[PDB]
Amino acid sequence: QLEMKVEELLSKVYHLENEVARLKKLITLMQANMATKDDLARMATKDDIANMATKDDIANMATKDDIAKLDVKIENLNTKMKQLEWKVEELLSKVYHLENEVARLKKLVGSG
Amino acid sequence: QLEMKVEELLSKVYHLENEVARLKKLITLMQANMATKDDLARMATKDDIANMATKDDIANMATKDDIAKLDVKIENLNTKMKQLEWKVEELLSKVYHLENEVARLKKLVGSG
Amino acid sequence: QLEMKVEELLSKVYHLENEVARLKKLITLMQANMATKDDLARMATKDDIANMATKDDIANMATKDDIAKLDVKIENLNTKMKQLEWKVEELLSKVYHLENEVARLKKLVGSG
Repeated sequence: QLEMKVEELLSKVYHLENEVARLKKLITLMQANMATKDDLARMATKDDIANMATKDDIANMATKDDIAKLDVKIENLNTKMKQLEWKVEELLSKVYHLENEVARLKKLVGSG
Repeated sequence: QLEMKVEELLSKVYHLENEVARLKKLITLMQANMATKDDLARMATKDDIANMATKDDIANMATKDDIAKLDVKIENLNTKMKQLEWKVEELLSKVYHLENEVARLKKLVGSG
Repeated sequence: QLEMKVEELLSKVYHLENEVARLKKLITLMQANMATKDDLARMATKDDIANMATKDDIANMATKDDIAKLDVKIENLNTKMKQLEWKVEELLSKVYHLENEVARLKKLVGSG
C-alpha cells in the first residue's frame, strides 16, 4: 500500500523529469529563434516611412541637365537678338542720312 | 513518519505537475505571439532607409511638363526672331537701292 | 530499502522544484525581452520600401526656382524682341516714304 504509493511517485517523478527536460529543449529552440526588443530597435517603423517619396513620385522629375539645355537655347537667342539689333542700328543710321540727302535734293530741285 | 514523508511527496508532486502544466500553457502562448528571426529578415532596417528621400525633399521639384512649357516659349521666340530677321533683310535691300538712286540723283543735280 | 527510495524521491523532487523555478525565471526574462507579432505589425517591411526613392535619385533634381529663373530670362527676351519690332516698324515706314520722295525726284529730274 505505502509501497504502491512510492512506486506511483517514482513513475510520476521520472515523467516530470522528462517533461522538464523537454520544456528546456523547447525554450532553447525559442531563444535561438526569438526576435528581441533590441532587434526591434534596429528596424524601421511604418511611421518612419510615412513621408517616404517613391520612384513613381519622381517619374516626371526634371533635371539640372534639362535646365542647362534650355539655358543654352536662351543664350543663343540672346546672341541672335543682339546681332539683329546691330544691323537695325546700322540701318537707322543709313535711313537718317538718306533723309538728309533727300531733303537737300528737294531744296535744289523745288518744283522741277 | 515514513507515511508523513510520502504524503508530503504526493502533495509536492501534484503541485509540480500543475506548475509544469501552467509553464506549458505559457510557452504556448509565447510561441503563438513571438516574432522570429525569419520575421526580422522580412523587415526594413533603419539602415535600409538612411538614404530615403522624403515628400518634403521633392516639394519644389520641377517636372518634365515645366521644361516642355518653357521650350514652347523658346520655339515661339525663335520664330518671331526669324520673322524680324526677314523684314530687316528686305529693308537692308531697300536701303541699298535707295542709296544707289540718291547717288545717281546727286550726280545729275550737282550744285543745282 | 523503502526508506532509501523515499529519500531518493525527496531529493529528486527538491531538484525538480528548483529546475521549475529556474525555468520560470528564464521565461520571465524571455517575455520581457521578446518582440511580439504586434511589434512586427508596427514595422516597415522590405516590400514597403521596394519603391523607395533615394537622395541619390534626386541629386540632380531641377527645382521650381530653376524654372522661374528661366522664365524671367524668356520674358526679358520677349520685351527686347518687341522693342526691336517697334524700331523696325518705324524704319519700314521711313523707307516707304523715302521711296516715294525718290520717285518724285526721279520724275522731276529725268535724265538731267
